Amino acid sequence: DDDLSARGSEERKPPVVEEDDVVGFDEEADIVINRLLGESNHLEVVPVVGMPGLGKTTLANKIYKHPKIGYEFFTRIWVYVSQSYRRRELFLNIISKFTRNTKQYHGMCEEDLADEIQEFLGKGGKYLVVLDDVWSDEAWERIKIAFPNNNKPNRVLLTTRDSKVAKQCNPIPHDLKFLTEDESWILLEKKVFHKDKCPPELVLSGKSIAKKCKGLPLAIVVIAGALIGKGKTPREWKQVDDSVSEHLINRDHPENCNKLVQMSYDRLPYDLKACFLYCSAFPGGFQIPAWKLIRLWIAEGFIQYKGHLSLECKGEDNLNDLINRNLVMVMERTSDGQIKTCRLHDMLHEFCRQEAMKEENLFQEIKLGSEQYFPGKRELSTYRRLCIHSSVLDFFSTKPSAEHVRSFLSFSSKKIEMPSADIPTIPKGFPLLRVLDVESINFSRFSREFYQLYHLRYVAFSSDSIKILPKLMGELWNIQTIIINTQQRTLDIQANIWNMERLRHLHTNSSAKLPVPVAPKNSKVTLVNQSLQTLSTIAPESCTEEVFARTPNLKKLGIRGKISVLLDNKSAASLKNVKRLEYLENLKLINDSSIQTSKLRLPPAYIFPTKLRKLTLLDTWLEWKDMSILGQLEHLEVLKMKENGFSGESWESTGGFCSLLVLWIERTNLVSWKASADDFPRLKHLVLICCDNLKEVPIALADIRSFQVMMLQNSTKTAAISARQIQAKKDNQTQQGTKNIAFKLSIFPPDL
Amino acid sequence: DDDLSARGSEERKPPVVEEDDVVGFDEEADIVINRLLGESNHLEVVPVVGMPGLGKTTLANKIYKHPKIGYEFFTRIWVYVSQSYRRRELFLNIISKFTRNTKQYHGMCEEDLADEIQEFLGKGGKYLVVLDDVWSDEAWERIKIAFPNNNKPNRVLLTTRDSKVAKQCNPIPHDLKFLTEDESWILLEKKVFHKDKCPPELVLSGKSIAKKCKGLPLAIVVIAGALIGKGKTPREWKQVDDSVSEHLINRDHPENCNKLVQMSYDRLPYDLKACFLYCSAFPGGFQIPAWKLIRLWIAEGFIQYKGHLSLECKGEDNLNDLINRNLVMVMERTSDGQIKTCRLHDMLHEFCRQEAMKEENLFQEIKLGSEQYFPGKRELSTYRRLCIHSSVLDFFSTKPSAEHVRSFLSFSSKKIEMPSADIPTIPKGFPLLRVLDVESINFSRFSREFYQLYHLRYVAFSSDSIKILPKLMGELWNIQTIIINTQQRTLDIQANIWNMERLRHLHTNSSAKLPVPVAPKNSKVTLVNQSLQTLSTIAPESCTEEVFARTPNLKKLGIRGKISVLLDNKSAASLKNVKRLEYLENLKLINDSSIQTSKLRLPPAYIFPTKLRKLTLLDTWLEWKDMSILGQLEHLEVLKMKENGFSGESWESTGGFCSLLVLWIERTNLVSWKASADDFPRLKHLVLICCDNLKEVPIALADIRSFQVMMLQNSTKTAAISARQIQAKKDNQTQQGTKNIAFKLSIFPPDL
Ligand SMILES: O=P(O)(O)O[C@H]1[C@@H](OP(=O)(O)O)[C@@H](OP(=O)(O)O)[C@@H](OP(=O)(O)O)[C@@H](OP(=O)(O)O)[C@@H]1OP(=O)(O)O
Ligand SMILES: O=P(O)(O)O[C@H]1[C@H](OP(=O)(O)O)[C@H](OP(=O)(O)O)[C@@H](OP(=O)(O)O)[C@@H](OP(=O)(O)O)[C@H]1OP(=O)(O)O
Ligand SMILES: Nc1ncnc2c1ncn2[C@@H]1O[C@H](COP(=O)(O)OP(=O)(O)O)[C@@H](O)[C@H]1O
Ligand SMILES: Nc1ncnc2c1ncn2[C@@H]1O[C@H](COP(=O)(O)OP(=O)(O)O)[C@@H](O)[C@H]1O
Repeated sequence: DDDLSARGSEERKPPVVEEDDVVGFDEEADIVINRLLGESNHLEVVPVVGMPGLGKTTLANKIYKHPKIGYEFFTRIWVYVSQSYRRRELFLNIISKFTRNTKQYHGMCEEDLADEIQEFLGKGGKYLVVLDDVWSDEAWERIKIAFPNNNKPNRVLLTTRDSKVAKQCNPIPHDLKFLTEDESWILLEKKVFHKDKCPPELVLSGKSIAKKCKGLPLAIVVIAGALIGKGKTPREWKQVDDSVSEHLINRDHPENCNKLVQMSYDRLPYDLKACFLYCSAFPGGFQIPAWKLIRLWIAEGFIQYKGHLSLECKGEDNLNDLINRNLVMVMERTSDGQIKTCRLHDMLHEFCRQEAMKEENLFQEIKLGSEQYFPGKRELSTYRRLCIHSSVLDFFSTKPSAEHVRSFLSFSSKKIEMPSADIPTIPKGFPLLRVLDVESINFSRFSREFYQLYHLRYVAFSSDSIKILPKLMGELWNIQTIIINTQQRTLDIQANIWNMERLRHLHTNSSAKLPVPVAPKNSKVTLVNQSLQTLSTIAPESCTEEVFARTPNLKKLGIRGKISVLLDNKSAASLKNVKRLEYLENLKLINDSSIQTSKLRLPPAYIFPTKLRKLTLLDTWLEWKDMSILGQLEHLEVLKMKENGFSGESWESTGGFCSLLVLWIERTNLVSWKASADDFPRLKHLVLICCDNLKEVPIALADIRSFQVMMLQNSTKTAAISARQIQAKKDNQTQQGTKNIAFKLSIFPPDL
Repeated sequence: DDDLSARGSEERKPPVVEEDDVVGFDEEADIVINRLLGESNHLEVVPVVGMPGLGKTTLANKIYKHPKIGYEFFTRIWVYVSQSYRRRELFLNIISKFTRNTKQYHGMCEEDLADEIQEFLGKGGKYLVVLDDVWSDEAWERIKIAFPNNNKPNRVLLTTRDSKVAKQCNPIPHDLKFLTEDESWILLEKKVFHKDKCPPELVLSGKSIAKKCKGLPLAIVVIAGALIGKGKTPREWKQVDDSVSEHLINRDHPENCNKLVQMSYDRLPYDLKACFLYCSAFPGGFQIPAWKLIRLWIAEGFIQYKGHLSLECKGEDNLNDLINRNLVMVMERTSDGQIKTCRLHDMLHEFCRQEAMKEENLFQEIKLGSEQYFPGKRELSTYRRLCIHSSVLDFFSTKPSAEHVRSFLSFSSKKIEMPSADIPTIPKGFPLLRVLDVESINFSRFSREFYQLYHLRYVAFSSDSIKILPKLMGELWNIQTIIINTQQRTLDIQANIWNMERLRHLHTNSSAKLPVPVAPKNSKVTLVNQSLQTLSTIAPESCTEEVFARTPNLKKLGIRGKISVLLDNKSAASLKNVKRLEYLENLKLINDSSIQTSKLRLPPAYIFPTKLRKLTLLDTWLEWKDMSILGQLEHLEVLKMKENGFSGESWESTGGFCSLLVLWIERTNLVSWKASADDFPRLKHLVLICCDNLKEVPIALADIRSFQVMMLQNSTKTAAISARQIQAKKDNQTQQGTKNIAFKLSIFPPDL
């Protein structure tokens, strides 16, 4: 008899980078910048202090990516220090950012670990460090031992939310400023309407809203998301106005922000409402892989197929919507421009964890204080999903048991070996499992009970010693996604992939030798699966036309092993088979052999599928003359070569890359590059890493409109000079009135 | 120019059980026993409360062994609950009391583990359980889940030092009373003069001393220890009295007791002073094995060659003196009467640990509060010895590094597996290690660096998968003691045991096949070691005249494998070879085979060594006639058969066991035994386990004067009736007044 919100559903559009500028934060950035290099030849910290959600990390990032900072300091490191940081991993990451080899530093202790960072940071010159979210003095005191004072100016900028810690760091703390009402309205309007200005009738309500928030940017962001969610009518704006007035009666108290979030969370469609709380199953501050979160959504059953739109495409669309609402923060992006990593804001993570734990009983995490004890069987029976990120081996020593647990997730930081006597603890404890993400857990083997988990839907695991997948592994029919990581070079699959009815993905690091696909003699059914979309690394010998036949809709492919077999005339038909797969859009060719036993030549262009959009090559040692073949591809859009992908000293672009957007060349011995503006009409991003041997970059690239961003790392001085000429040329073109997209140039070593 | 305490050193004599009776505590014992059957068909607790060292444990143990308690309750369990108790091990031990095989319980959870105990006590009926040293209320609440409230008259008796927990467990705690002045004097006299009476001259002094102890038995006993250390002269007693009055002005301060202990510690000779404090390296409340502790003293170098006594004998004498002074209390004793296990009292343990860690810097213990962090490299550099009993894997993940560490020992009840990545951590850290006890830690392998560490002197370790000892393991020249535990049935020694000159004792839990002794071709030196004292479990095939020739100082020999190979005279002469050992006290034979493929016959008497005093047979399945040969042996004093070592339905006593003092028979098929008093003149203790078939026990054995203690477990009711007839004859002896120690008969089931 009663119904509300009766309306149709419209389209939601892609999340292109926007509002890259920070509103009004530049003055604070400049005042902070002034205190940098205040006293040469000394190490000092610059505290930044304020309440959560105010914009401290936005300022820190704006400074860290400022031009003057990059020019002044050759070395710069960004490190995250959470509430629950760990020092050894932090030092490993710091050392890794500089070093190239991982083995040397692993056997060392944290003090000898700090000494290497000391020398590394000291040698170059001036260095600027950034510390995010430091909670206690002891954290800073323990961390700082790594930072050396090498008689030259070196600075560190740290952000914290408590006044006492900042007092201890420096006698005088820097205190951030709340936005003025005009700035509040400007930010709200820019976020809600993007380029377009606010309609006159909506202006009066928008001004009142901006004013209530009090100038805390996070509240303005959340309210803007809610406003775009609702739709634009004067009545709707009045309706949001009345509520925001109530919520913003007290502006400084914490819970108010939570209430605002609740508002934004209420309007969310019920499909996205579970996806949004699921993101908070991960640890606070964790960087979520986009593909792994979207796959964990389909297996949970949060995503429901509705017509033609694919489950994975739909899930990516959901993530784009969540980002657009400003609920999810986009940490990184791919070369394609698509999202790569994401995380939730601290306050939003708290809200989501509390809601999912208490109101909805979606999952529970087992976090133990020292006095506390691990729960017993009775309580665990009530749980539906588990999540253990802290000590889990101690949890499994208890020999837990729970029949009503369907999922288990463990996003540990380290990798933990499972004792041989505890391997059966997982299956026997949880025989009704649906998802099992234990990649941070290393399995020496699998007990027999792993093959009776008939309800398993997604599995990800890591095993150092695994070399053979038993036939029994193919018994389970429910699994839709599998991800495998193994240190062993060769993986032999004995489970029959083709009978498996559900799997929509397969992904491995090692090479995979598929069992030959044979139709049963007595069965009418044919083992063709429409659901499969990838085989990340199949062995070259397994690229037989039958195997390609079994996979109709693979939207991606990848081969690891010897590329010569497919390139060789005897087995050239093997590579020619790739023409069969129509859907292909992403092809990766990795080579592991370290001996250049012969030269390699690409077969003609028509062999490659028509849609191929992204291509990556590693250690193939191909001649730069073959680039014409890859140019003949009409759709190919991102091209990456790494670890000497193309070998040769002279390359002359011959055109063909009509629809290309990104070039990525890494660790090649090219010396002379020749090209014209018509070679790459549509290039946007250009990456050149460790090209220690190339004399010059074609100035013709300066004449191309799509060319937006350029990056050079560990390159020759002449290359940097040519890049600086290109920058000047594009600045002149933009100054000449042409509607040319803005040009940015970064040289990783600024002195090049 | 100044000297003091000039005197000669006199003998110290063995610590035989003495003052088994407790002074003036029978009142509380009968009060607690008066709570017996207070309200039938219900579960309740009896709290005992006081200050540390008052006598709560003594009173509880006196009640537990009381005849009335044993009669009323068939099932009785001792349980120790320290401050650092863990629930899971407690349940397993409780179940181990009832059932022989506990493998089914290992895969279970703690709640089902409690259910099994509850069913077991349901079978039992009336039951009294004792809990010692309960610190917190939550401890009692968590533990009590195991005890079934099945509407039976069952009791819990809990001892605690805190009033709050006692009152919460029961609103009427039993407040223990302080010993009176007369009882104080009598207790002091007993502890000092044992069965001898106090000389009149000292009497007054002792009385004063007793009155100054305030009725705290711990103070009285430690003071008696100090007095026995000083001597028995009036000046010594007066000095002790003055010092006691000096150090015990106050009452409620626990540190006063510590001061008293300090007074005893100062007089202890400098040699014993290292031991006394070393004993505290073990975890608080740990049940220290005697052989392990003594050999640790040997390896560390505290026990140095002085005189002619073997190092092991000197260590055993040291432990006996420590016990005599009442610093170390005796937990268990062997059948022959030697000490088996020991521990240190809580207050004395605290005193020793504080002194060792703070003043002498003998070692350091790493116990971490949750907020706390594991020490850094600088701090660890100043440590000479380490001991980790808490989480050690977390410590090793930090990759510690200290070059001045000479010992690393970790004692625990639960074994832990070492990750492969962590395996190299120990060797790199301690290239100068003098001793290593990682028996709780389990190694699948050892890193190559492990076999290089030449400083090691004692090694104890456990490995589940080890099957072969590599030749490199023989390189290490310093090791004096080795102890190995392996689950594998067969151990292959490839290190040249004879080349190694340092080793004094080798002990194993699995058959070891010795590399055949080879005399070096080019070396004048003979590979004969006088230091070696035993090979606990060698393979039968290893028994050879040459191997025995190598070792002339073996007091103990034990063999595990096929006994038939040696026993047959046609092939080889191994059991004839064992004759060539001048002095062999302990000989053990264990048969792996479960089939009587060949009947086994004992070689003649002249083959056995002259002095054999302890002999153990397991599954040998010899015939009762062969008893005569064992009877022909002259000096035999302890004899044990277990697991059907001697099988047959009829045994007629030949006689001649002139010197036998103890006879242990377990798992025998005998039904009838004929004996006369002259057959076993010197019997002291007789033990019968799980003899569900024997018809009767001989009446003549009751005529043996030396016969003191006899116990029957899981025996026939008719056997128990004959045993009660023997006990009635012993009561008749007591009525007569024969100068034979009073005889007590204990049966595991009272109803038998
Ligand atoms: O799948 P692609 O379109 O080919 O992108 C790949 C992929 O990352 P994403 O799937 O998240 O985009 C790689 O990871 P995997 O496919 O193996 O899982 C990743 O790293 P690896 O090639 O080492 O595996 C690589 O990034 P990078 O070039 O830094 O190595 C690159 O992602 P990007 O296009 O963002 O670089
Ligand atoms: O050495 P003890 O402390 O006296 O223990 C002895 C025996 O040793 P002995 O034959 O030298 O007396 C065994 O101890 P170890 O040989 O391993 O050192 C052990 O028997 P198992 O090792 O075969 O189990 C044990 O057995 P239990 O205590 O169960 O009777 C037995 O104890 P007793 O001292 O009472 O004879
Ligand atoms: N001046 C601003 N303009 C645009 N967005 C802002 C501004 N200040 C803050 N934000 C947004 O508010 C959110 C929370 O701010 P954040 O950077 O986390 O500050 P803090 O770390 O101090 O809470 C961020 O996602 C950021 O995008
Ligand atoms: N009547 C007695 N009361 C208490 N302790 C006694 C008595 N007689 C001897 N002792 C000594 O007390 C020691 C153990 O008891 P103690 O630790 O003092 O009490 P509790 O363990 O209950 O605190 C034994 O070594 C024993 O020698």
